[PDB]
Amino acid sequence: SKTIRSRSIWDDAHAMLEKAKAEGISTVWDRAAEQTPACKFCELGTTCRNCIMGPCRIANRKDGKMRLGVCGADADVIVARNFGRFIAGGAAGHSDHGRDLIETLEAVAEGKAPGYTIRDVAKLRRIAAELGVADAATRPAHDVAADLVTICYNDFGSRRNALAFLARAPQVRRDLWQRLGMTPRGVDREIAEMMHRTHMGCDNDHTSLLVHAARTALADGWGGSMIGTELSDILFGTPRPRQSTVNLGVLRKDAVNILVHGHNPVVSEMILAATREPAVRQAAQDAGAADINVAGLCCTGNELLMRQGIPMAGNHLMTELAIVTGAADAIVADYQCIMPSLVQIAACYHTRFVTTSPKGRFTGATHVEVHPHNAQERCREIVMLAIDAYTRRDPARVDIPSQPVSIMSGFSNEAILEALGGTPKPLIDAVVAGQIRGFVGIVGCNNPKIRQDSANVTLTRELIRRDIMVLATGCVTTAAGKAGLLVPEAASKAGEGLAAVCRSLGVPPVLHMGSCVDNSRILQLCALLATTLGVDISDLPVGASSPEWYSEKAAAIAMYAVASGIPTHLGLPPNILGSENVTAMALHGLQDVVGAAFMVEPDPVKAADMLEAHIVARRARLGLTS
Amino acid sequence: SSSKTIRSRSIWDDAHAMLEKAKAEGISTVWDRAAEQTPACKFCELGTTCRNCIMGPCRIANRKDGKMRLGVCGADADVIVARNFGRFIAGGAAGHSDHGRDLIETLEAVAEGKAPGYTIRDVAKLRRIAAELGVADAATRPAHDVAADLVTICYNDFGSRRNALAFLARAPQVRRDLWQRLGMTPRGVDREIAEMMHRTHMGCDNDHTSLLVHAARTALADGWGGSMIGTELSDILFGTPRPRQSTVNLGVLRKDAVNILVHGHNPVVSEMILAATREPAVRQAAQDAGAADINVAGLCCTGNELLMRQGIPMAGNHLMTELAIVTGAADAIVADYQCIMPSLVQIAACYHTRFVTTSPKGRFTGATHVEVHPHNAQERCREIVMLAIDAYTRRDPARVDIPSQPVSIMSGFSNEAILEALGGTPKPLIDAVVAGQIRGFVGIVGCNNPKIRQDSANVTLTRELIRRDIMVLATGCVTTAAGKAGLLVPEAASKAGEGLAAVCRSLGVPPVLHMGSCVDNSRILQLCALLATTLGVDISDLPVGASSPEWYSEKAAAIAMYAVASGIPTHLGLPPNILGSENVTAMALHGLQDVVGAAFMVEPDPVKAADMLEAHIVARRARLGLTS
Ligand code: SF4
Ligand code: SF4
Ligand code: FES
Ligand SMILES: [Cl-]
Ligand SMILES: [Cl-]
Ligand SMILES: [Mg+2]
Ligand SMILES: [Mg+2]
Ligand SMILES: [Mg+2]
Ligand SMILES: [Mg+2]
Repeated sequence: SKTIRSRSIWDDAHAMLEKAKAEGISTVWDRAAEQTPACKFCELGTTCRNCIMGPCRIANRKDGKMRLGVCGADADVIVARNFGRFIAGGAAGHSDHGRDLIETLEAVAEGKAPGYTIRDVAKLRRIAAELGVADAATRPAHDVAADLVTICYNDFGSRRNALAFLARAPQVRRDLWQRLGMTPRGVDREIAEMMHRTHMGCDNDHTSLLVHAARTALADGWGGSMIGTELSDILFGTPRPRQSTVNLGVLRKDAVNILVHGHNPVVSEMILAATREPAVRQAAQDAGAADINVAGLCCTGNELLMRQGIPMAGNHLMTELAIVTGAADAIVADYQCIMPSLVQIAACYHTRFVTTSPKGRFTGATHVEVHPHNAQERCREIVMLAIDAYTRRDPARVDIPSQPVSIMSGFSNEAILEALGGTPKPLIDAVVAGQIRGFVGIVGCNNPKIRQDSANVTLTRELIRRDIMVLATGCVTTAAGKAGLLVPEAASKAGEGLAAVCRSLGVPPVLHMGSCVDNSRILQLCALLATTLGVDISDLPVGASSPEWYSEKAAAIAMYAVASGIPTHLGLPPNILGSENVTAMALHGLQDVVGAAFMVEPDPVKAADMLEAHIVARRARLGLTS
Repeated sequence: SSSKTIRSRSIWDDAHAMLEKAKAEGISTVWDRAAEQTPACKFCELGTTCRNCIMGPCRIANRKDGKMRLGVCGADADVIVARNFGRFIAGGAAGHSDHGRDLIETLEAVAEGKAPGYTIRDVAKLRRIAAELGVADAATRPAHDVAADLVTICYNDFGSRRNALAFLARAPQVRRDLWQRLGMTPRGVDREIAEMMHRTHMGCDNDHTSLLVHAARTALADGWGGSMIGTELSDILFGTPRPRQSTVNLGVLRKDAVNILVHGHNPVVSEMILAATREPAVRQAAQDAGAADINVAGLCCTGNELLMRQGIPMAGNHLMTELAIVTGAADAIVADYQCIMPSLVQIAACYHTRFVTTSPKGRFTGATHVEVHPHNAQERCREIVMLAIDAYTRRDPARVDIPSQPVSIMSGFSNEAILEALGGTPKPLIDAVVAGQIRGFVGIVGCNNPKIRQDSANVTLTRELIRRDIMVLATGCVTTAAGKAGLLVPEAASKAGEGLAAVCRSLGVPPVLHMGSCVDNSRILQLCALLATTLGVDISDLPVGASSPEWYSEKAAAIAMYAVASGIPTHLGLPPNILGSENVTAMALHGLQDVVGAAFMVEPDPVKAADMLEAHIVARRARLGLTS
């Protein structure tokens, strides 16, 4: 099928799309076609529903009519408020994630979280000391955890002048944020202030709205997400390099297949632990399975990969196709980026669709709510549901289409520094010498507007060919992994300088750094490099790219990268092109404010050209002559 | 007016006169733009459109081929509409949240000695509120120590560690128990807003019932959190309202004075503007410029506040705001945030009027920004008044048309003022309800909306209710409506039924009690909670109602939602953008009755709205066993 071929570059996606068509199962691609053409006002951002004097639409008419909303707001204000609420939704997605990790560490510190513990005590004491906990090196671990919990919760309060982890940013960058009124103060506060500013008759200046959009996103990258990453390492272990596999072939016909979907390792890590209990394994054996096979989807899959080496079944647009294999006995979901279509596709099979979060409710799902105090009991119950579902699997409808592809994961900053000998100097020396021209974080989603992973893979291949090391997070992990680029042998696909450094270190030219929350690791790495060199992040040869993004979370990441000084490419435009002034600020004006700007470019080769050009300009401003 | 169009836009002569003047001068008004935006987009109107990711944007249609039944992610009309309504409520809750937060920061600055010109105006209320919320020895410790501890309690409600907001303890136990089992208990003022934005991200909360339950939780975090903190701390800093006389309508502007209109919500600004205008050297500068004096007049909620606490006359409500500039006598607008139409900047530029912004959150392209904070407000507000005096020297006398004589009103009915008028306890009020002299109470709290002839429904409903012996509690835009109708004075007892007239005359109060700004709808919650606790019943058992006949804003929807979720039947004149989902609509109008003991009503006929509100009151009186 030419239609099926154009929807993905991967054979496992093609096979399941053929199977879905034969069974009459509609997919995300089919509904994307139904929603094309899109509403032009919605696509341009020139529409507002923020009060019932409206709703309003804006046009650029020579007769002057419909230039303003009923309240008098123009296209610049309307577009900027819509973009601000878009970013606020993304920041909120990460904020609640981080909040749940604080709650879990608190429960551990109180001794009220059976099955949870502090699995990286050394990092707990290091992070606590970094953030000002007294005597963090020597006091009892649960006391230190309690004080760290208080620091993190206070960043979710309204009394700080700056978030705790913001101290990692170089002084020049913190001074810039302070002058601009961009310093993030509270993780929830900035989100709430964005919703206030975008109410009718509050903030009606597009520049002011975009500045607070930056502040809101910064409260994610340096707050909600960074707290989420660092406490996740403390509770579940700091990632270290390890081998795994990727694609739909990680599912096993002879096993109970449990797919974890969403973002919360507080659930997926306890699901994994339940599948390892002797009586649970025995129940699977008694049902006829060879054993129990946990496989990851989305960000929670990324995190199980980073910390446990659990193979990943696929990324965003693979999620429906994973069920169509007919071998998914249960989907265990928490929250964010979980398409509700999965509930209906699971209903075409035996698959149990289990929700676990009070925030991730799906009509028709089997809800087994998980909290730290009951997770060990509840996750055992969920695995037993999966084993029962396995007994009802129809063998005539099973088709697992591929052989899994080997990958290497686990490149936390701690792992990178260890591979470098303990200091960033060997990496800095390679950048100075020109063996590594720079670094690009490729961090985006999938989007039905783009042939799945075609841009993700092409950009990754282009950058490493040009001696630009790629840091991969989120959906891009599966893309690069299936492309064979997440292994040390992929140094053969890099340019001569990057290949030599990778082979000297024994690492791939593409480093898996985790989930979308773990883009905070990229912020930490940039801050460390800038601080070591005595410059701003906006002076580093770095970039970020989201070639196939779709979510509000992805836009929030892009915004906090830009606001932190990282040039950021998007494959597709946000819904802002109805305002030339807002668009010009995003693409150009922000350069003269925060030292970086957005780029929109659907050709991944041209995107590589633009990212390299920024890196070349940054190298020149550092005076590098190589 | 002789123009049928102009007559159709408002019931008031001062609005008619300025609409004629605006048209003659080529000034476009909110009504003109409302016509340009009619007809509206059908999907936006119905709520069946989604822009929450760029897999979309999506529209939900009812087609024969079954296409466009779902968004690209698979979400149906119920989820999309519920998420849109949830973000709508969160925007309104956030409007009040930041307001309340700024009052905490101001009280903190006073407690620290870092707010020149600000004091604790009501120390007795400070000690009472602090003791109520658990401050140790609030009755005896130094006032600034007590204030610092109250500040900490309020800030903790803007944190993430509480199981329930501090003021929620005012609600009856039966209501708190119900919220707890529903998962509706508000925990943190900012937290519920942030969680709503998380739930409405693609692929998070995809159950319309869950989404509406959290919308109720988010709104409750406003009414019992952001707004109630705002009200109580505003009383502490600026005084508890007491009954007093004032005036309303565009005739409160003075041709012979420097006219300064305060607009927005923040008394932290308006009280210091007023203080600056009373300084002898500032008054002398105005007189040296040719003015008799400086004349402060209120708009919107900050006008409501200055009326309640200082008796400052109010120039008008929402749809009067553009028309106030068209008088040609507005020498300055001093704005802070919320419900300030950006059209006012352009209309001000048609005149001499200075448009001054004061909040880092309320930025308007082209405005004169003079940012106000507690530490500099005394100095900055003086600078702002001097800007107004300078603007006055540039006023064109030939373009001045102040069209009416002001109407006398009575304001200041805080709960403290009501209880004092009753002799100290609610018992005489309860006795009048039991005796059937007052059948019940309705808060009329809404906005204006160009979809409805200005104040036609506000005034008709108010008249209908008091005629039926239902006392009206008026806040927000309705204050100006009831005031211009002559209903905010004790003599208006003649317009009420026999029972309400007798009670009003025995107390010397109007049949319509002005209880303040939109933040002060928290006073109505406190009153309902007090009556329910005193009677030993739920708020859902009281003969009460709420009504927003001409609403427009997200803030107004959040107020309506927290009224419903607290057990108060709530009427809206116009539907929220939800009718594209029958299930969400049915939940709002009917299903919530069997969840929280109250529901929304949508009814554009104010007489029929009166019938529906009365029928609820009749049923609650029956459930209380009243036979009168
Ligand atoms: S806020 Fe202004 S532009 Fe938006 S819907 Fe309301 S009147 Fe229209
Ligand atoms: S969240 Fe779902 S319904 Fe909304 S725009 Fe995205 S794909 Fe469409
Ligand atoms: S659907 Fe209403 S403007 Fe796009
Ligand atoms: Cl004292
Ligand atoms: Cl509590
Ligand atoms: Mg706990
Ligand atoms: Mg500022
Ligand atoms: Mg302060
Ligand atoms: Mg619950």
